[PDB]
Amino acid sequence: SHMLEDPCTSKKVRAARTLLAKNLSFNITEDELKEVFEDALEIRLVSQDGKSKGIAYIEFKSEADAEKNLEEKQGAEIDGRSVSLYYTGEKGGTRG
Repeated sequence: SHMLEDPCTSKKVRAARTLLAKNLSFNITEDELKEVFEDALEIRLVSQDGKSKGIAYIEFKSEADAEKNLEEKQGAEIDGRSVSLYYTGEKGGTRG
């Protein structure tokens, strides 16, 4: 419990190396997201209550990875639409 410095439970620190991909398409998929980032641990998908909406989660190995990729690409113009990058280490907010 002593640790050196991390009185936040390391809960909101994991989302720092992860970001949400948006503006995707009904054709793109984790593959295109994994092919666009090619620098994260893995990407997740996200649609409506039950219908592809074009959203996907993305967790990199570190904030610099999710950030360098989210910025180095940001959109990457794919499926006729650039995949939007929505971080989640200090921006999103959903009391849950």
